[PDB]
Amino acid sequence: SGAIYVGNYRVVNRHLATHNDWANLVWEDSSRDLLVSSTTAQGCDTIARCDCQTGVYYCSSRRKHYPVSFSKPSLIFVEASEYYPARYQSHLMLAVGHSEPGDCGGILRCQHGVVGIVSTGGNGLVGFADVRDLLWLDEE
Ligand SMILES: NC(=O)[C@H]1CCCN(C(=O)C2(c3ccoc3)CCC2)C1
Ligand SMILES: [Zn+2]
Repeated sequence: SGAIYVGNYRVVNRHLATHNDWANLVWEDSSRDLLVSSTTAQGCDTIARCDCQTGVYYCSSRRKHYPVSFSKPSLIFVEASEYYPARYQSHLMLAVGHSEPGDCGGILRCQHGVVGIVSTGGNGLVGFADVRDLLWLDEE
């Protein structure tokens, strides 16, 4: 579990969004596993605006932050799960690391701020849904 809190926005994994998130919806994209809902109070996370490919992520199943190298956001095939059929997930970045059911939502950060959140796992890999292209998160 986990979310990004920037301005009056809450960014979560679309497959983990609560009934309250859907009742206060701003934007969602199934192909990216992302959902953004509105908030009353202002958040303090800063979104990275960069092309960094090294950062640190939080892994809840190990209670540990890991430094990782990660690939550029791409269209990657993700196996069928209880949340989605087998499909290409877009804006996804992979790293060699630990990720198991329960780790989605963990923040990936670089020197510039928040890069994205854990969205995939298994096979000794971790996938992160990129949020650096969502420039609108910084305004309105
Ligand atoms: N974005 C998606 O389509 C994911 C939805 C949740 C499940 N997904 C995973 O990759 C798995 C996982 C491992 C660790 O966290 C999650 C489930 C076994 C691998 C796929
Ligand atoms: Zn960066």
